[PDB]
Amino acid sequence: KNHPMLMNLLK
Amino acid sequence: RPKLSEEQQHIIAILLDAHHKTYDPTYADFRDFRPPVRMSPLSMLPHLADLVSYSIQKVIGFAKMIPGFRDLTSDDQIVLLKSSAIEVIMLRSNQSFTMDDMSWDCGSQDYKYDVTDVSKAGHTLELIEPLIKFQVGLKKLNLHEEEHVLLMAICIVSPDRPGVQDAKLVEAIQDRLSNTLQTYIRCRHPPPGSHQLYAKMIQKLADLRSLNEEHSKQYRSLSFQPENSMKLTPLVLEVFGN
Ligand SMILES: C=C1[C@H](O)CC(=C/C=C2\CCC[C@]3(C)[C@@H]([C@@H](C)/C=C/C[C@@H](O)[C@]45C[C@H]6C[C@H](C[C@H](C6)C4)C5)CC[C@@H]23)C[C@H]1O
Repeated sequence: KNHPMLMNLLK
Repeated sequence: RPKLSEEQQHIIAILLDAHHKTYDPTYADFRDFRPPVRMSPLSMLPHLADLVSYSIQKVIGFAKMIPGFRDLTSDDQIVLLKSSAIEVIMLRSNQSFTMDDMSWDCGSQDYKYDVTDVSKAGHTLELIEPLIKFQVGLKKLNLHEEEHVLLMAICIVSPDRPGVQDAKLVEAIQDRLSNTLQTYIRCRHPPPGSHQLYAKMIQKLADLRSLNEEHSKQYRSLSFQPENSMKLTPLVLEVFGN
């Protein structure tokens, strides 16, 4: 579903 | 005979530190949230949107430090976090919850939240009643911090979450945490507090699923109104649904 902010916080 | 291995002791140390790094007991950052309004057509929505959004950030930070979590694919980390976020917020909030007045007390009248405040964020008794029931039952377990952080980690790394790809890997990680918790209780939790404790803790995971389900239903209804959605944070919209 694409999660830019979640993805960025997980990096 | 029950014995916490060096590895299990290490897991516990890591999770305690992870929690300490992501849960500030002074609640200093709460002063930066949009102000709570208690007069009210959803007057607490802005403040609690911010409290939830902040808490999601902290849960993500805690999750990243769970031994094994980083081994998961990005897709699985995302699925586990989106599904567990509200449950871990419910769990971690037990630290501020007090049975004195059945509220979440974050250090001042301004940041003390009761059932009416949560109602003023849009939620109904369908969710709020069992949520208080949950907070009370959890508080009464009188968990060691060790058990509290283990339960949060076990909650996050759940194999059966919808959309999980590598269920086996997720299960392997959770099992290591579960066995650590079970061994910790046997070795380190004195009776009678330890009585049925692991079983009672795992039952709380079941309670959280039901609360999660109802929260999701009510979030969908609340977020359906664009005039509510305009007041949400982008992170909340992304994690809970846009
Ligand atoms: C740092 C911490 C912890 O992290 C947590 C702390 C307190 C925790 C509390 C007290 C307040 C309500 C909480 C978050 C409940 C939850 C089910 C409701 C969420 C609202 C939420 O669903 C909302 C509804 C609509 C408006 C807005 C924007 C969106 C639409 C989403 C909020 C469960 C735990 C409860 C304080 C401290 O201990």
